[PDB]
Amino acid sequence: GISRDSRHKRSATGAKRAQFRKKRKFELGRQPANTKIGAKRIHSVRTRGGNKKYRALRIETGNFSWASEGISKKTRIAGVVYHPSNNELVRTNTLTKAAIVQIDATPFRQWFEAHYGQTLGKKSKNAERKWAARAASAKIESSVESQFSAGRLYACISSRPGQSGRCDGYILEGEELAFYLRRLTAKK
Amino acid sequence: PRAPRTYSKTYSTPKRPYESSRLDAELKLAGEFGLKNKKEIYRISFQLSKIRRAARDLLTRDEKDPKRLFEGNALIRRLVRVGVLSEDKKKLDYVLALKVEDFLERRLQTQVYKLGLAKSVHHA
Amino acid sequence: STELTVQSERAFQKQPHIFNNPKVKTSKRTKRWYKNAGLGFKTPKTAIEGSYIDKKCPFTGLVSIRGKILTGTVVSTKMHRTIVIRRAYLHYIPKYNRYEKRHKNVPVHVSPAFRVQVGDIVTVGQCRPISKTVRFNVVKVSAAAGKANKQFAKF
Amino acid sequence: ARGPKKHLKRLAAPHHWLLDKLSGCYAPRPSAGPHKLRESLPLIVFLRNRLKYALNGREVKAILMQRHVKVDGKVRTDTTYPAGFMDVITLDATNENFRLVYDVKGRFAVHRITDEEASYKLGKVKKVQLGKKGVPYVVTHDGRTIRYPDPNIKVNDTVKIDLASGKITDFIKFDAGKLVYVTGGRNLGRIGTIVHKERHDGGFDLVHIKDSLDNTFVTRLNNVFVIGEQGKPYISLPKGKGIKLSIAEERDRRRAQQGL
RNA sequence: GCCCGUCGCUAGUACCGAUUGAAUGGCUUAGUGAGGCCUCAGGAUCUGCUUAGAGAAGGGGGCAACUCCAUCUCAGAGCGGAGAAUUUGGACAAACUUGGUCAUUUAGAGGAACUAAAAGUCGUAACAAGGUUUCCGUAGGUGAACCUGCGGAAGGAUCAU
RNA sequence: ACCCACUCGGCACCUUACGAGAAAUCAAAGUCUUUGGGUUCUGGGGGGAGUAUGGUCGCAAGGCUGAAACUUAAAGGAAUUG
RNA sequence: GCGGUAAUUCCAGCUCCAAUAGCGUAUAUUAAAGUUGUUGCAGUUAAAAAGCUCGUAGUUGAACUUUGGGCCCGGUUGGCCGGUCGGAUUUCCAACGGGGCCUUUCCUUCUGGCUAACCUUGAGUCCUUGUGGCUCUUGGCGAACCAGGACUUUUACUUUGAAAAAAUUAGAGUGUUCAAAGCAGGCGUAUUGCUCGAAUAUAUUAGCAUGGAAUAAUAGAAUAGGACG
RNA sequence: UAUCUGGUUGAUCCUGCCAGUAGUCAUAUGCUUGUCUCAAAGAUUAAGCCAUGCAUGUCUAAGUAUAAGCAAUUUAUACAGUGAAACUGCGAAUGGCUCAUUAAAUCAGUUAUCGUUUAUUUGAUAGUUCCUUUACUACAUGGUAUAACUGUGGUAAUUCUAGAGCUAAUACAUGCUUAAAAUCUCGACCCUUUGGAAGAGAUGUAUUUAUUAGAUAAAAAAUCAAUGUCUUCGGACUCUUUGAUGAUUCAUAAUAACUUUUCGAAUCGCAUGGCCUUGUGCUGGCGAUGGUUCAUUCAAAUUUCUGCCCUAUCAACUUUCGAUGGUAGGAUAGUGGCCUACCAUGGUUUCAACGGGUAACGGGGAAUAAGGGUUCGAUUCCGGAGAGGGAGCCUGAGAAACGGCUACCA
RNA sequence: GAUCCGUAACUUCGGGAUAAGGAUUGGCUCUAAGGGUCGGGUACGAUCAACUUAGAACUGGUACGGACAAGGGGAAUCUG
Ligand SMILES: [Mg+2]
Ligand SMILES: [Mg+2]
Ligand SMILES: [Mg+2]
Ligand SMILES: [Mg+2]
Ligand SMILES: [Mg+2]
Ligand SMILES: [Mg+2]
Ligand SMILES: [Mg+2]
Ligand SMILES: [Mg+2]
Ligand SMILES: [Mg+2]
Ligand SMILES: [Mg+2]
Ligand SMILES: [Mg+2]
Ligand SMILES: [Mg+2]
Ligand SMILES: [Mg+2]
Ligand SMILES: [Mg+2]
Ligand SMILES: [Mg+2]
Ligand SMILES: [Mg+2]
Ligand SMILES: [Mg+2]
Ligand SMILES: [Mg+2]
Ligand SMILES: [Mg+2]
Ligand SMILES: [Mg+2]
Ligand SMILES: [Mg+2]
Ligand SMILES: [Mg+2]
Ligand SMILES: [Mg+2]
Ligand SMILES: [Mg+2]
Ligand SMILES: [Mg+2]
Ligand SMILES: [Mg+2]
Ligand SMILES: [Mg+2]
Ligand SMILES: [Mg+2]
Ligand SMILES: [Mg+2]
Ligand SMILES: [Mg+2]
Ligand SMILES: [Mg+2]
Ligand SMILES: [Mg+2]
Ligand SMILES: [Mg+2]
Ligand SMILES: [Mg+2]
Ligand SMILES: [Mg+2]
Ligand SMILES: [Mg+2]
Ligand SMILES: [Mg+2]
Ligand SMILES: [Mg+2]
Ligand SMILES: [Mg+2]
Ligand SMILES: [Mg+2]
Ligand SMILES: [Mg+2]
Ligand SMILES: [Mg+2]
Ligand SMILES: [Mg+2]
Ligand SMILES: [Mg+2]
Ligand SMILES: [Mg+2]
Ligand SMILES: [Mg+2]
Ligand SMILES: [Mg+2]
Ligand SMILES: [Mg+2]
Ligand SMILES: [Mg+2]
Repeated sequence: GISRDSRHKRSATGAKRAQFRKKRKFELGRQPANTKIGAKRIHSVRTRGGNKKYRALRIETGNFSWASEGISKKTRIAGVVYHPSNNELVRTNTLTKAAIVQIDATPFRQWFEAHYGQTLGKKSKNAERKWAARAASAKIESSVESQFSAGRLYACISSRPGQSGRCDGYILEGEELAFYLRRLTAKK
Repeated sequence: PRAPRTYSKTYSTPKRPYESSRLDAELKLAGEFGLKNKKEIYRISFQLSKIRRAARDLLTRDEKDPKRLFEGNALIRRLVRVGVLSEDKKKLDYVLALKVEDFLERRLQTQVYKLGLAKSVHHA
Repeated sequence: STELTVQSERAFQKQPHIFNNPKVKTSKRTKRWYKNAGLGFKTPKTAIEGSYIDKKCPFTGLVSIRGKILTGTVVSTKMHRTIVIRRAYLHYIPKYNRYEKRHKNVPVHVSPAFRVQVGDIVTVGQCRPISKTVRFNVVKVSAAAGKANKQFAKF
Repeated sequence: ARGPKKHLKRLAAPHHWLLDKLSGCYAPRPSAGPHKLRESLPLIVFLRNRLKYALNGREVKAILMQRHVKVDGKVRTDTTYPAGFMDVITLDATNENFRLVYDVKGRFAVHRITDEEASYKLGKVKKVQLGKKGVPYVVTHDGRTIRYPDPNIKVNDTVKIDLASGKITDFIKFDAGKLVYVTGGRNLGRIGTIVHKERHDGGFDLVHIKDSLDNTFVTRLNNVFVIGEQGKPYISLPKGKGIKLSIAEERDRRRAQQGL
């Protein structure tokens, strides 16, 4: 199988190293999940000492959390627009960590307009109190708010789908959002 | 897979193979105490040789050294016990000297004769 | 090494789990995290004052120093954010009852809280494996320039 | 080598067992348990080589299966069960009790104790942590884990234990001038009161020790076990009280009583 | 007296050498590529969930209306699971073919050394001013030792006008 | 220019030898079994042989580096008497 | 080196020698070998100083920087005594070591926690005419190391110690009938148990810990871009 | 336990080797051989090839018995004694053997995990599982589908097995449940304050992500946005809680969610007793096997410092097709060029790299005794590697296993 | 053909050499690097015009210097 040993691989002097012993099961590697979008398909893998790992292939939804807003929602994953490791991951809409995706915003909209009584873009007695006690801090942010019109939000994948079988992440904000916004248009 | 059974050889052999003086000196010792072997002389000389070595090394140490006092006295008290070492010279500068016959004289071979009971070393 | 550009990479560089809320307007624009390495090594000001990132930094980063602490003199600064040091020592050959000059080169990471040049004596301490070679991190500088400004022009 | 080693060759066996070279190939391999391999004393050694109660090993199984011997209050049917330092061995038949405790030579001594002393033990807390649901626990040298200990209890402090229940009835802090049993090194078995401790951040704290002949010596902290207050232990000490006479002194003593 | 070389006999060892010579061993290009594993498909059969019918059962509690849970049995329909042969693409990669490379060996007409070796043939080179002092370096020449030219050394046959 | 005395540094000779060496002899070849100031280089019985082989320098002649198998009880140095 | 006709070496007989349940031979290795030389070789003529000088790596490298004097404390041998029922400690003496002081004298350093020790003394005194002697709290020791902050020119060498498998080695104890071994065993009421053991040493380079500050390096303050506050 | 002797000459003193001499846990061979104890032994050459037999299996009162088995007695008409076969569980990764490869590898002493996995032993550890929450969910306990067996068969041939008919579980596959409390979100209403409220849902553990708490370097203040407890309604907040390490984003906890939802006992043996409202109600003794999380123990994997034999007739080597470092990912139990993508041009060397040789496994150690040394270690212990040669993999806690499988080569 | 890799004896050091021996090559769709010109007080902006070279996806009955075009190579002897 794939071997993770250093026993191949010339020494720092550049010297060629003879074969000592054989491939051991414990220095083993395995093949990439190369997980894609839609129609959930997950295969467990038996790892060292019992211990399942969940190799995802084809995930359609994940759990994405708005950091500044202190909430998390489950949304469809629309697509992959940016990846720092390799472009082919984006071309093929492959889900891995640090991938920049686009998700839903309809669940994130619903909660907001319910929580702040505001409605991004462009009656009950108790609710009125809450909304009034709130806002002043309903100000969101420019680059994040203008995205709801699209009905899609930029977010970064914080999980490892070929490992946990989860594709999870966080909405892009602030400086970090700025960074990927620039990258997006200055290549497009 | 067992612990090795340890062993050692009890004799040493003279380098100069033919030395007429040593040979004569050897035969007499045998002919006296009634030994069948030159090895029975060789053995004693080897035992004596290791004793003198221990003694030698102990002497190089400072007087009243803990190792020297302990081990030195033991050597002395062992030697005295069997009757090789005289009571008068107990301090191990004489164990450095000693000599072969002092050991030979203590063999049950000889004691049985020295006491009568035999009236020959060979009858012994 | 670094030398500005900060965000220069393809991936956005950030300290993990250190979060600055955009709703709340702060004056430093970035919340920075750092620790003290231990064993009485001063965590240099440039690490706290700095804008750099370096997840391999013993003061600002995700590694930890434990095990051997060694010193050596800097024989190369060429590779970015890592150096190579020579450690001399004399090896005893009993038969001749004398010694011979020997040396080893030890590759070690250097945070850009430090400005290192060749010739400086430097103190390093052991790491989890950082790279293929580097097993150590630079934790203090015992030299400075080795008298660089004393090389100056005519009187 | 593909997995756990299940055998122990003689001569690879810890020396303080005092087994003989010949008369066999292997030695009993201490089972997994409360104490580390190299520092334990399996029941088969104790019921045979120490107490001479059995001849065969096959008879040591015979004795055990009848639930005679019991360790720290429970029955312990394991032939190779790893009984360690501070443990309490009890024969209800013969009405005998035992606490495993070291020699001056660094060996486990045959040591008879009272009926009531056999109802408690001591252990050194090797760590104290915060467990799940916020419940703090301590762990002692024999592998006991005890929930809800005293907040003042810290690492290296010895602890007195009920044995009829898992509870701690008292504890002793690690301070200058506390009675100490040395477990480790070539000073193993000596008893010295703790002069002072060296710090050395980054590893292996040294601990300075003096018995009363007014003799001094040093071991690593890990090898120090606090047993009490000066002159007063919390358990009954074996004869010789860890004084370590010199080879001459022993020779003098042994030959001091020659009288028939 | 000693003694040098060519030339001749017997025996032995290593060398050079057409054969683009031979053998073993370790790596390896390029081409071909088994197998298990991962993966896109596949669906022998063999059932799950869901929807409706027809024939009986069991009652939440009523004089007629009203009505739940599990279980078996056949026309028919919506949305998933297992799963053999087979099969796509992959990493891993034995092995085969043809080459290259390194290491260790090795045959051979013939050529040309050395030794055993002391002697035999031809001469007399050295040792005596060895009968042309010897010897070094270089050069050319001669059956063979060796001769001769240029420049050295004395270890000369001269410590001396 | 020459004479006398001194003093540095020269090329050498004379007499001694405390000392050294197998001796011939040697103010170093001395201050070494009472064995250590610093440092460079070479040799390890005689032949085989400065040969074979590879590398390298050269126009060439050749230079530098440089083995082995096998053989053999001597080869050799200084001195004494013939 | 023997044997070519009286062979002290062959083939035997006789006799004799050496080792002896063992003794010969072949091959290797070690000692002899100061013929591999650190200890410890040799190089004029015996084997061996490069034709000559330059020269990097390597090895090596003059002298000088707290010495000298004063005071105190307590150790271990050995003497002359023995007080005592083989060993004992005081005072007299030397002798050889350890610690700490004051001499212009960093001991990293402040901020408290601590104090063991006297410049102390608050009383006096068991008792030899008294500085022989220690219990004893109210002005007045830092370092003895705790712990928090703030910082520290680098090495070599040496000391002591921790951490250290067993078997092997050296070696104590023990009469396996001796011995090579083994780790046993030794005492009784030998009718219902008593009991000593299973030591110690070596373990060297490196790493860790501690004492030393000679020897030998390293760094500093000269375009002052110095030092303290 | 600090020794020399023979051989160059006519004789002499040297130089110098050859020869002699002694030991070998050093092999072989020759001759000779009576007793006691002790007892190595197909390593060397061929990690060459193998006939035959044997070397791994395992049951307690306590998982599964309708043997058309035995035994019958002894209370047993569900079972109950003993017990083939088979299922289930566990072991077969230990042991034993060999020394081929291997030269910074292994190995040794010394380190590290704040860089991971760990069957087992030992000690701890679980009141939460259903559902728009009155006509209700099997809990006095839910589902089949199979071996052994019976019967019909195939093949020269094997520890080959096909078709048909049965039946078990601690196998397979499902699935109920239990106190109190508090904090959170919603909010029907009522009434305007300074605002408060009935009752509706959510909250075991594990998984994945984001956020937050986890103070301490010695002391005090003003103001904004929220919003906590106590009113003597201008206002105050007074005591306010802190674990470990040299060092952490540590242990631990809290918020919003996530999951083809981990675990939370449909199990077994002995005993059978209390207690009244007589329901075969409701309780209840000892200990077995399980079970998640943590600890412990047995381990494992990586890992720091320093240390190897001969060689220059090997001086430069390393990036072909990763060489040295950076960022991100992927993969792993996990660190790491372990792999990939992007970027850069690095890494080692006369203090000998790189290459070559080794009739090389490393070590504890062995032989030789003035000392310094020299030579040896296949081989009773430790570590490593292998199972004709390569590669690959299933099972599992643990194997890249060979008395396991698959393929190629021989 | 062309691009890339790789290339022995021997030598007058110029050669031998296209030595030998190998891989690749269509279509389509993208990415990157390579330039001109004008105003700047005594860092950049604005505009226009060119096929080259490398890298990456997709695609086909594995084809692609698709016709045309276009060296067989190696070891020796004699000989100039
Ligand atoms: Mg794949
Ligand atoms: Mg670089
Ligand atoms: Mg066991
Ligand atoms: Mg041919
Ligand atoms: Mg020759
Ligand atoms: Mg002549
Ligand atoms: Mg003549
Ligand atoms: Mg002449
Ligand atoms: Mg003279
Ligand atoms: Mg005769
Ligand atoms: Mg005769
Ligand atoms: Mg002999
Ligand atoms: Mg010396
Ligand atoms: Mg010599
Ligand atoms: Mg000459
Ligand atoms: Mg000469
Ligand atoms: Mg000269
Ligand atoms: Mg030269
Ligand atoms: Mg000097
Ligand atoms: Mg030491
Ligand atoms: Mg002669
Ligand atoms: Mg003669
Ligand atoms: Mg004559
Ligand atoms: Mg000889
Ligand atoms: Mg063999
Ligand atoms: Mg063997
Ligand atoms: Mg075989
Ligand atoms: Mg039955
Ligand atoms: Mg094994
Ligand atoms: Mg079924
Ligand atoms: Mg805290
Ligand atoms: Mg009842
Ligand atoms: Mg060179
Ligand atoms: Mg990287
Ligand atoms: Mg490069
Ligand atoms: Mg070399
Ligand atoms: Mg080998
Ligand atoms: Mg070995
Ligand atoms: Mg060896
Ligand atoms: Mg071998
Ligand atoms: Mg092969
Ligand atoms: Mg295998
Ligand atoms: Mg087999
Ligand atoms: Mg096996
Ligand atoms: Mg050609
Ligand atoms: Mg193409
Ligand atoms: Mg352009
Ligand atoms: Mg022709
Ligand atoms: Mg022509």
